Formats: sequence, C-alpha cells, structure tokens
Amino acid sequence: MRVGERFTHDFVVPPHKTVRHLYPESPEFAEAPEVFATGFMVGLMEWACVRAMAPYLEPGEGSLGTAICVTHTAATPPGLTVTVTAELRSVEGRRLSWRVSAHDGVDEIGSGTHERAVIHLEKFNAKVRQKTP
Amino acid sequence: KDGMRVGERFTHDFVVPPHKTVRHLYPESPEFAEAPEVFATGFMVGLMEWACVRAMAPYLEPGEGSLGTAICVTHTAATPPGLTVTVTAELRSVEGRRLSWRVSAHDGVDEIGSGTHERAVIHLEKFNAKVRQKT
Repeated sequence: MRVGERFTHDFVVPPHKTVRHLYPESPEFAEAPEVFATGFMVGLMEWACVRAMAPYLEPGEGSLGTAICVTHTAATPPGLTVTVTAELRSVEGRRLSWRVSAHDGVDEIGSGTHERAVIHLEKFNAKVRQKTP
Repeated sequence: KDGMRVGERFTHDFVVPPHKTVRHLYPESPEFAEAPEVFATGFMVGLMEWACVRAMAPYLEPGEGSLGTAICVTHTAATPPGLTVTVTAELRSVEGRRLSWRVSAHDGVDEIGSGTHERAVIHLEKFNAKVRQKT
C-alpha cells in the first residue's frame, strides 16, 4: 500500500446518526443538538481507511483502530452529504497512519489523523474471548 | 452557579453490551461484517464525551449545552461485551466557552486509551438557529 494514496467516500447524513442515537442509553444526551455525532464521524473515517486497505489485506487479516486525533469544528444536520477523504500518511510494522478530513458540502467539519493496526482475525478473536466474562 | 474546578477527577462507568461493537456503529457497512466483537472506537469516543457532559451539567445555565470540538486519544486494548469501562475525565482549563479535558478509560482489565478532549458550551437553541441555516 502506498504513502500518499487516497480514498474518498460520501455519506448522506440520516436522522439516526445524530448525537442522541449514538447513546440512546444517555439521558444526558436527550436534548443534544440534532447533528452528526463526533463518534459517527470518527466511524465514517475509520470506514474509509478500512475500505482502502481491504484489497491489500491477505486472507484472514483485518484491522482495529489504534488512535484517533481529530477536530470537529462545524456541525452537520441530517440531509447534508459528508465527504470523507483518507490519505496514507505512513506505515511502520503492522501500523498505518492516515490523514483524514471531512466536509459537509458547506463547511469543512473536521480533520486529523487516525492509526490502525493490522490483525490476524482468528488469533485476535481467540484473545478477546479470553477477556470475556 | 458555582464554577468548575481544574484538576477535579470525575468517573463514568459503563457496562458494555453486545450492541456497541464496530458493526453496530454502522449497520450500513458490509465492509465491517468481519470486525471482531469489541467496543468500537467511535463508541469509546462517545463514552468519553458522555463523561465530560455529565460532569459539566450542574454547572451549565438554563438553555445551555455543549459539543465536542476535538478529541485526541489512543485505543490501545480491545474490550468485549460484559466488561465495565470506566472513564476518568479531569478538567484542565476553561477559557470562555471552551473547556479542555484529560480523559482515559479502563475496562477493569487493561487501560484501553487516553488523551484529550475539548468541548464548547453553547446555547442550544440559538445554536440550532445557526445549523438550521444548513439543513
């Protein structure tokens, strides 16, 4: 996979990616603004990095987020199209870092960096069960 | 209304269900179908905001709320359903409407990440009047 390579995908924001849907368990979120959650924006960024890496991942392999460092400087109501771009910052060992940015067709809504680590699915799942109550 | 005190440690505890995995963040995503069943980074980000929000709540005036404007954290260990994630949020500084935070999280077994989070106090109503201009 190559330093500088980019991927972009677009996502029309539905009503159910607002703050409050993110944690329906939170009374403290019930009167939150009806805007696209940071946590869902982060997930849309991860999603871009994942698709872009997919064709380079051998069989049985996968990836799990290892860092996220972003701004979220403008809010997006349902119905705007969020465009996300992911650029391969670098690569070291099993780790890839991406520069990620998001705009909603009106404002740039955030940008930053995201790190992921490639994992052997089976191996890693075994561990997780090891950590399950 | 008293103010908030820098350095004050607040804790938020959350027992992770099976519906806060990767796939549950974006059920729209075929590309996530194969993700391990562990607490999603995006949900951890939301848990950390959640923690700061509860803390700052009895300090906000009527009509007021907040918004995460930045986050910068690691996610260094994965958490299956059943474990309790405790978030510790500690206030660093408040400059006008901007509050700044040091956050970390532990699932009872491993520390699963730490870093910083910034939020902006808003008048929820008048903020809606600004976003509406985008809907």
